[PDB]
Amino acid sequence: TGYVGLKNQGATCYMNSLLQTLFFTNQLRKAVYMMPTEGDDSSKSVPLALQRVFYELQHSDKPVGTKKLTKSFGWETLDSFMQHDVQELCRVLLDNVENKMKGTCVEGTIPKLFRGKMVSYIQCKEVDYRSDRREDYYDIQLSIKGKKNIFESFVDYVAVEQLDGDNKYDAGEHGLQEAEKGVKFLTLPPVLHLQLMRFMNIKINDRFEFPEQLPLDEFLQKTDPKDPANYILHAVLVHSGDNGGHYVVYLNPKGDGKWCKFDDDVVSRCTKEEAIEHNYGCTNAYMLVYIRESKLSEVLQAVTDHDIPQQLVERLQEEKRIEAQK
Ligand SMILES: CN1C(=O)CC[C@H](C(=O)N2CCC(O)(Cn3cnc4ccccc4c3=O)CC2)[C@H]1c1ccccc1
Repeated sequence: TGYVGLKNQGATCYMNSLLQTLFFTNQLRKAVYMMPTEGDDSSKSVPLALQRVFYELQHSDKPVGTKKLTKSFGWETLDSFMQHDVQELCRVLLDNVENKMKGTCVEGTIPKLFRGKMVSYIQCKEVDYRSDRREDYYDIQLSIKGKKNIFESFVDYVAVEQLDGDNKYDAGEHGLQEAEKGVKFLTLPPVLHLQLMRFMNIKINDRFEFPEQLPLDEFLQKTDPKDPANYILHAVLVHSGDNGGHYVVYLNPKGDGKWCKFDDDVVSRCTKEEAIEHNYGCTNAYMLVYIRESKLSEVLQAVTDHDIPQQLVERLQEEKRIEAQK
């Protein structure tokens, strides 16, 4: 295919799979390329290290290396990747970029793409007291045990939990109260990152199905008729084994349904079934990326070589020059 892969270089684990996921989030990729890293240190700037890994995956006829990126955000102990989990690596990457874009023509791009909003609420049954606290979110964590498919997870996720018995709610002035607490989606981000809670640690390999096409209007408190909350499957992040483990990701970068498996240094076309149903559950998904139907075409906009400023290309090329002292 057109696509190049990332070298295996450590217990980097899910890093390689997550790098491809962010790379084919094209609208991100092009914003990342607009960051002004011109004056930045070549060895300890994460923004500059995302630019290079992105640049390389757009230009490299050979597998791309990530040693410099690893070294930039400094996860360099023996259990650095073992100890953390996927959302965490992405928050380190996205928060670096988000901050680096502030005061550029591409400010707010990370929140625009990834940020949804949520209300968490507790209501006393017996007495008149109610707490409501809005929340932003960049990623949602879905429960998997006792759930057969994503819809049950989402249903479980908006479930009303009962605060009764010894587990009653402390309602301040009103004493210990019988109460209902739960969560509601006020909005859903153009790009929807979901984590399946398979680690409880131990790895549950149970059966859990997710759709090619994911309609989530019934989870919104207010359904927009003009922009219905329908999602398209984009990446399927895969682990096989335990403690043991291999990582790969499945992508259809264009949103079109022509899938490839991204297995580090090698990239290969595959069936939808390999990417979707074959990861339902030792080879199973732990993270899903979905793009909203209305926003598919902006997010997966075309990326030309000219979309990279030549100041950057010169810097990077220069770097490549020295390094090439073989
Ligand atoms: C087997 N195994 C190890 O030996 C070491 C860590 C390893 C791992 O790569 N992880 C990244 C992906 C995950 O982050 C998914 N996830 C995300 N958020 C969660 C929030 C709350 C509750 C659970 C979760 C959760 O499981 C897990 C940790 C883990 C693993 C476990 C399940 C699948 C694949 C690999």
